[PDB]
Amino acid sequence: SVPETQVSILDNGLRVASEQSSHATCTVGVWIDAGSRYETEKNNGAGYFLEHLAFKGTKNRPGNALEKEVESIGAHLNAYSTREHTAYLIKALSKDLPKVVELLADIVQNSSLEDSQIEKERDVILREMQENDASMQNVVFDYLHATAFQGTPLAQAVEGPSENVRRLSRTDLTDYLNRHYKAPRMVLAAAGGVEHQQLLDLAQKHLSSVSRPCRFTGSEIRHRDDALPLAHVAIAVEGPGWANPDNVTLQVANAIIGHYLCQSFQTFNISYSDTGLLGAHFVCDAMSIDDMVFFLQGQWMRLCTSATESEVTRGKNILRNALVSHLDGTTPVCEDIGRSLLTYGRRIPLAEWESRIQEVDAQMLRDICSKYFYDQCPAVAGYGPIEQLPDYNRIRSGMFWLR
Amino acid sequence: LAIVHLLFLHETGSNNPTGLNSDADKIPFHPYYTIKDILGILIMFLILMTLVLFFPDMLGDPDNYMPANPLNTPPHIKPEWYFLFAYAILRSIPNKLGGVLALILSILILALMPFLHTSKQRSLMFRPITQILYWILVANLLILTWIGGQPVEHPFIIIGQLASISYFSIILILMPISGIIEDKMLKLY
Ligand code: HEM
Repeated sequence: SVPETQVSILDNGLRVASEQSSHATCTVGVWIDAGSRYETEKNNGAGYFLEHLAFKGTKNRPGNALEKEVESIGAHLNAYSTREHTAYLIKALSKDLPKVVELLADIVQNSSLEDSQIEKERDVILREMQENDASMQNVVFDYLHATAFQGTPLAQAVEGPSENVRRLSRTDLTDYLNRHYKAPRMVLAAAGGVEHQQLLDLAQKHLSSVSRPCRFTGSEIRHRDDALPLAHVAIAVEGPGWANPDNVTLQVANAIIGHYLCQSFQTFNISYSDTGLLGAHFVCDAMSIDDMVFFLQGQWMRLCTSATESEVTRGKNILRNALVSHLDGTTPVCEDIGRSLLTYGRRIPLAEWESRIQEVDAQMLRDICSKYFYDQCPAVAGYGPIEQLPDYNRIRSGMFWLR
Repeated sequence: LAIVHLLFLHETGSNNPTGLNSDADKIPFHPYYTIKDILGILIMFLILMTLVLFFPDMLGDPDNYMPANPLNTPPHIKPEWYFLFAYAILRSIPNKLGGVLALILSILILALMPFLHTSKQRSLMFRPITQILYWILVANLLILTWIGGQPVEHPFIIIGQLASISYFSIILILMPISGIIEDKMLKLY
């Protein structure tokens, strides 16, 4: 009896979905199908820099008076950008539902990009990037994306290269804004104490104006810097995509893999439009580097060859307990709702997820794992003291067993 | 002794043709220098089987197909070709003992070789004068191999005497002096 997420797309193309909950606090967001994948290397940081500029004032609400409004009701304002999606979300009370929607309308259209601000946000972005290098796992995952999707718009980062950041102007931004902010590529998602008819009327009142070959590459990239205390290594293979159901099975396998040797093991299934990265990013000391790998590759081949029913049942329980991702909290659900409408075109209910989980057994798990892991060329990204990290022949030979 | 040879080497690792410290660029051996050794084994087997199955007597002597006659001496006595360089040296020195000693030194001069290195560069990749001296050394080693074959008569003898003098003078004298000159050219000496 999962609460349905009623959806009401506009003629402009603005899908308006919402799910009501007891919480008297509601989270409302706008999702846009626009990321670094839609950028063409001349505007590689346009989405990030617009995400910085989007809260610095609009035409109707000039400057900090705008954020004074979102202080006045005590609401929280957040935004994020990925390689495929951009989100602007507000967590507020239920009774403040209209003005929040109106605020979101300004943020998506009628936004004002001040030239003064552009220089200030350039120094912010430039500096952050100049210090972003500090976060290793971000460096390793960016390296993995670059070496796995070389020559494609999926290699380039969300932030872009410092070059573009410095070389960006209002008009360029205006373009990205006027090009990738179309109404049919937009979802107004609401979760929590909201009524769907009131939210649909508010979307009709404001926001009714919005205008109406991906390739994986196996490659060894190695950023060696021996002064760092720890090494971060990510190994991935090509993922299926958003719409392919065996993702669910792969999620179970990821669960079964879990994390057993050197510290900081983990597993990811990053999905983009009919592509993705499925793999693991461990981080460790000089010696463990290899074994962990060796360790890690063995587990993958075990999931390709010797999966039993007990670990499959454990992975199914871990995945179901992971449906808590949906939970009931306004934010997470809203977020989930946001993607559902952008990626699948519909909100998949938790009962359908439970059905797709319970149809997974050990035989189809090792079949799908052999389809996606066995004898595949991986993408490897290492950063730190990575001399004992094995080169591409040893990893590629560890991607299969002679028995 | 080859096992001891391999041990005394792994303690230090193999050298590279540039002669520099290759610690920044090292790779595994299983997939990179194993298939390379397998290919070299295949090529060496090709040369060995075309030596056996097609020209089985181009390197041996025909007179070894006669039985050993103590009464009959052959008109010309040789060892097999790889002893020739030494044979030449032995024949060159007039004194019997001298010949034996020089002969031994011929092989031993090599052992003496690590104490004659006077250059600040390990390899000859960046050392052209000592490269020229090295190829002259290979040249008169081939000359000594030829002379051994030739019988005792003019002018094979003189060549043998010179070739031996040039061999010992290039290994003993000319290469360290050339290495000093090469260090002087790079503003090192
Ligand atoms: C019984 C005959 C010999 C065999 C089978 C033999 C075999 C080998 C092998 C397998 C290696 C390592 C791979 C390579 O060759 O590069 C090697 C290295 C070496 N051998 Fe020998 N060897 C022999 C005689 C000699 C002799 C007589 C010397 C000295 C004159 C010598 C000096 C070396 C040196 C210096 C290395 C290290 C080469 C480098 O890494 O640059 N070996 N040997």
